[PDB]
Amino acid sequence: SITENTSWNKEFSAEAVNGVFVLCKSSSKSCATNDLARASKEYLPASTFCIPNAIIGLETGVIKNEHQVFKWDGKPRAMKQWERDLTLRGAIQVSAVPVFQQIAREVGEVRMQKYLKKFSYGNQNISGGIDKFWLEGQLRISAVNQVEFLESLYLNKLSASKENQLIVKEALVTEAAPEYLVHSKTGFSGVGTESNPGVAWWVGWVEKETEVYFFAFNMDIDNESKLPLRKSIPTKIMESEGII
Amino acid sequence: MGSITENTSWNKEFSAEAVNGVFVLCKSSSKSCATNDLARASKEYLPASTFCIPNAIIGLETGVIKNEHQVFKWDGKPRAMKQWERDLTLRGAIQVSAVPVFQQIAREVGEVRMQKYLKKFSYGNQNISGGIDKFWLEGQLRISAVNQVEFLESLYLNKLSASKENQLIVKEALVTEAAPEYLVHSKTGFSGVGTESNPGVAWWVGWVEKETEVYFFAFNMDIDNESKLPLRKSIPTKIMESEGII
Ligand SMILES: *C(=O)[C@@H](NC(=O)[C@H](N)c1ccccc1)[C@@H]1N[C@@H](C(=O)O)C(C)(C)S1
Ligand SMILES: *C(=O)[C@@H](NC(=O)[C@H](N)c1ccccc1)[C@@H]1N[C@@H](C(=O)O)C(C)(C)S1
Repeated sequence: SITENTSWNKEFSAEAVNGVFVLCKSSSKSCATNDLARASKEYLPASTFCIPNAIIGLETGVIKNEHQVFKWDGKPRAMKQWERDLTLRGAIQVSAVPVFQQIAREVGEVRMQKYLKKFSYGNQNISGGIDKFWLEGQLRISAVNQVEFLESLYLNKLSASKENQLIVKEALVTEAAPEYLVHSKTGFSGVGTESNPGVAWWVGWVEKETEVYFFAFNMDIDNESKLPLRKSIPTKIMESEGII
Repeated sequence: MGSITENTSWNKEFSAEAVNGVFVLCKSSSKSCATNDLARASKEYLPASTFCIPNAIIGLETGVIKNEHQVFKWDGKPRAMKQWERDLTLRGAIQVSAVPVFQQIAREVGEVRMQKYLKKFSYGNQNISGGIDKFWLEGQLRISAVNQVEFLESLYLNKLSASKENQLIVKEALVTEAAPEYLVHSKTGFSGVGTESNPGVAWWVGWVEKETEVYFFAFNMDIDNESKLPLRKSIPTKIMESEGII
């Protein structure tokens, strides 16, 4: 069940952004959103994919453990912040595509397909190349599906060891206050064009007091300068709901 | 750890605030440690609330605490601090130092088991006399800054005699600051103000994961006035900043 909250629209109008935000208290039974249609519309996950990719890496033993260091070979990578040795959290935090690309090759198509089917992860379409299907391929997932997936990870109810789920959850912490903890992950596919814009994501959950909130945001983006709105619009919405 | 080295330069921030105390900082890759004062680094003090860390691990491991999603329900009967009068998750109890919560956990663990696990953890003098529900607050239990960093390293590496899953549960509960380049896990403690002649102690212990390095730390200081309590974070923090760690 998803309900439309009219007042959340103000935040998108301000910035002239087309997107959606989905927010759920306690569980994904009752969610609220600014747009019913766009909530269940599926988009390329881009780097929000790090999350199932990491779980599957651990599960398959491609990632040996919590403390493994992904060594840089010294060959050029597409961003300078990727040009260094990285732990798992480091790689998640800076969206180190090359690291996740090598994890995906090692997992292979067959296991990758099996796990996204196990995880009900979006359209579960991994075609287009094993090291790029989440970046430019045909894989697609909605804000609503993201919240369900993160809810299952929160409850240790994904098909993976509780241990591997805990390791990933800790790698995902992005903000810690006495009153609450935020785990979240960004994604950005690219600019595309004006006639066909890329998509930008922010997804995660907030543990506050004894309560938990799951969120997922995306928006059309045709200019990298618009990128901060992927955090600032949903932060505004949560700040105004007293969640952060 | 494998080695320790005195660096008296760190006495700077202590003198500046008229404070007697110690900071112990170790680099996990090199296994080597530095401190402003070797002597005080080895001296043993009441853990106070830093003891929440083994207490929570022992609670999980004996099954007294069910899991991280366990809620510790407030009965409603007034408690010693307003922030304790609310339901609390494990993290919640750790974060505000909810004494009565850990007292109940200790009571259900019991003396025999508590004794056992402090032996496994090599936790300080392992002395739990004084009542199973206050030995860490007003009893005979003492631990040093050095012992504290060794115990943390073990927790970090999942080497304590407890399940990896239970160690992970507590490790997450301990996160107190997050940033893209580093994660801090830590826990404070404060025994009380004691006296000008017999001061109390305040602690800040923890670890920082930055790039591919991990730094373990333990701070303690004498305290005879609550006005000085924020020093237990501001001094170690200035030192880790000057070392480029946070
Ligand atoms: C995940 O979303 C990654 N994005 C991509 O791989 C895109 N192909 C890309 C877009 C822009 C620049 C480089 C690659 C990472 N996400 C971006 C972000 O979160 O801002 C990134 C720049 C860190 S790469
Ligand atoms: C852990 O350190 C706890 N401290 C105590 O229970 C002391 N016995 C105490 C000292 C002074 C006043 C009241 C109790 C908790 N941590 C303290 C703190 O961090 O300030 C506390 C006072 C919140 S209780």
